[PDB]
Amino acid sequence: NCELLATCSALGYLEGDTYHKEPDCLESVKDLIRYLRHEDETRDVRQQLGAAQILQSDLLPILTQHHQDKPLFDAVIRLMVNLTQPALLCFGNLPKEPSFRHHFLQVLTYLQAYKEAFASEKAFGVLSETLYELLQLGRQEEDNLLIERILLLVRNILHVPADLDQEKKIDDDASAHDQLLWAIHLSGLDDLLLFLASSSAEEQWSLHVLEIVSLMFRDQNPEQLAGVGQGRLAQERSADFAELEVLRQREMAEKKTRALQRGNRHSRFGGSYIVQGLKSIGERDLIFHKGLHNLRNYSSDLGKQPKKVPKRRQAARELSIQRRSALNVRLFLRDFCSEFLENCYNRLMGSVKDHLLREKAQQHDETYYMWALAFFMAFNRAASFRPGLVSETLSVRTFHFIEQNLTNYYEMMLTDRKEAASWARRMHLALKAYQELLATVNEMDISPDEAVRESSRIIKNNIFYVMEYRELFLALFRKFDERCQPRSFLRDLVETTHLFLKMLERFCRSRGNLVVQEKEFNFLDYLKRFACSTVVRAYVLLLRSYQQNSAHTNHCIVKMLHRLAHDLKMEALLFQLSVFCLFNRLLSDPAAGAYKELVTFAKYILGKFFALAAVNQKAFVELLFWKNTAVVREMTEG
Amino acid sequence: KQLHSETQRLIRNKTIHDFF
Amino acid sequence: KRNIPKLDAQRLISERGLPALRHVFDKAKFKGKGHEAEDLKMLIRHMEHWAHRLFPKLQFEDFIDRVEYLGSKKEVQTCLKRIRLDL
DNA sequence: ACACACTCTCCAATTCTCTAA
Repeated sequence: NCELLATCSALGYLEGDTYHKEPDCLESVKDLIRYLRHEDETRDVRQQLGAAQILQSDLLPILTQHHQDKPLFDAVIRLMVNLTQPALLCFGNLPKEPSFRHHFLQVLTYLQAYKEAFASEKAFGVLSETLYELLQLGRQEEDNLLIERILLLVRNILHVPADLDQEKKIDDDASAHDQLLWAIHLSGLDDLLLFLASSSAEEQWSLHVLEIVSLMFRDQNPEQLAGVGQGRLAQERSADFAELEVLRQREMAEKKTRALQRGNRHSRFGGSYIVQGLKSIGERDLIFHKGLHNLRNYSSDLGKQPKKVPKRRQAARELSIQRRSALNVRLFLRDFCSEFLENCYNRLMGSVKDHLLREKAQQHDETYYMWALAFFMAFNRAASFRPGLVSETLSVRTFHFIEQNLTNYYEMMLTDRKEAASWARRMHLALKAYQELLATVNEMDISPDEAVRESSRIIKNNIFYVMEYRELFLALFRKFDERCQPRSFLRDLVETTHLFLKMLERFCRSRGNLVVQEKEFNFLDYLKRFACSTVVRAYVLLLRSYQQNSAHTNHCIVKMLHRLAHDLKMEALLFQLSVFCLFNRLLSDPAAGAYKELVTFAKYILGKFFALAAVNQKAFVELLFWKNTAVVREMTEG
Repeated sequence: KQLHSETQRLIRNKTIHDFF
Repeated sequence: KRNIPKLDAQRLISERGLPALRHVFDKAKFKGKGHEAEDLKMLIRHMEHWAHRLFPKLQFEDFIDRVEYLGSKKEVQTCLKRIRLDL
């Protein structure tokens, strides 16, 4: 430790607010590079430099005050570009070994400190001025390299994640990412991103600008971002008072129910009762030791602890939570997003698609391209501008491209067991983008223009005639798994299914019959494929969280369930004890008034069950087990 | 078969000085 | 030593399982139209009672998961063919 | 003689893999 801490001091010293470099500072930073060139795989030199806080202590003063020496400026920039490179790229993965895990965490800690240190607007200002000078040349390879490393420096600074677990800030407060983003605006560096994105000859930089822009907007979804306006202050104030009111009210109500359930006399007042005629697990009647009031809602299991699960038996879970940034940041982001869509989207997408098609040996990350089209199409649609603003993406090639990518991800998720989690994440991203394409063609039907309506019919015609889009949903439902994907994937999949069936039904109405890739089609025959009992199990799992599901989610799932049960007459497939337990809890909750469709559907299907049970007593056995299609149909025959 | 299939098949600048 | 009890297929097809189930409901009564909620409460009450006969260790939801898994085995189908129709 | 804290072991439950119904 002491060796580096002693030698690194050579760069200079600070006098009040004036920084004085040493006369061999350049040779000194060259020695720091020589240290890094012979660093250990644990990244020990980087941890030592971080402990010595060289970047915060000397490099920021050198860049702010001594940048007139362009060779020294170049040396400092490249040094900190190597130092700031994200930990996942340095180690190659999050390490399995505890020693390397500790080193990774420590390196990432120093990177977090560097990100906080970089928040000074003066650095971005100098960087933007330098970059503004470089682009005026219409240059040497070293000039291009300086542009490259400037872009990569801000990329690396943005890339290292914020520790929301450390910050624990309330909504509308600024995180480290938020403050740094605001500093980008305050420096004017954003204007250069829009120049680079809009200028045609800068296509080589546009691929980097895509990563920069997509890194900035991560915390804000485009729909709520499009929602913002100057009156939001009073809106949030009044709404928060209302939210606090209902929260307090709910706790009061629940308390009183518990208070009435408990007896009034103290916990040692005693007593004992025999439930005459109710036999035990043993040969004789049950003896009950608890208070008299408890028998009003008795179930024998109330005394039991839950079953202890094995470690490897646990399902997947979310590592993320919804947020909103400070109103200043929200307004700035909305302006930037509007200006990017206005000036840059189609040109940048054409450039990025060109690079992804041409430059396959370079292994560029396609997920950013899909993220950007998924984000900006949603923003454009939320603002309901003319479809011309997103013209480039409105073509069949996008559907085929994302289908082959999504099916590749699906096949890899199945085959490449060692990376199935990441393949599932990639597949989920692709599904999200595809849902936006469907929403876009649906929206232009309700436009006033016949030309775009005809274009919509052309796209939808190809999508429904070809096999892949109508087969894909069944392929995903067939291989959904609790370890493989969290429930968010299932929500997206079933909602996309409802939208696909809606547009399919509307398209089938155009002619006496639809012919498809070759066979005469039948909508009811296609829906019969979803009568697989595994699909119903997934639907029931999604239904357990109906109070936490969105209103749109609940509408979509209940609509599809009623259609499948009623019109296909497959009703007996829903006669299940797990479902009946959920129905019992549903009808017991006093909040049932909010869920009229669900309770009426539940009472309807239970009516069918009790009507059958009155005739046939075997239903009480069938209720324990899942049905094959033949059994579902045979139960009505008896 | 043939007629529906046939008819359904047949359907198918600014400088950097300006910004900054 | 270590004679841990657990609910397997042979226990599930024993008398306290499906046979007892077949006979528990023939004494019950149900009210039907406009009373489906109460009938469901009665049904679940008897079902929790029956399940506690078969294996008094698990919670009711955990027990249902075990039965849902264990229903796959051919051994219970050999008994199901008797419970359905007659022995 | 009768309670905590700690260390350690062996039995068999859960999953991978190959096979037949």
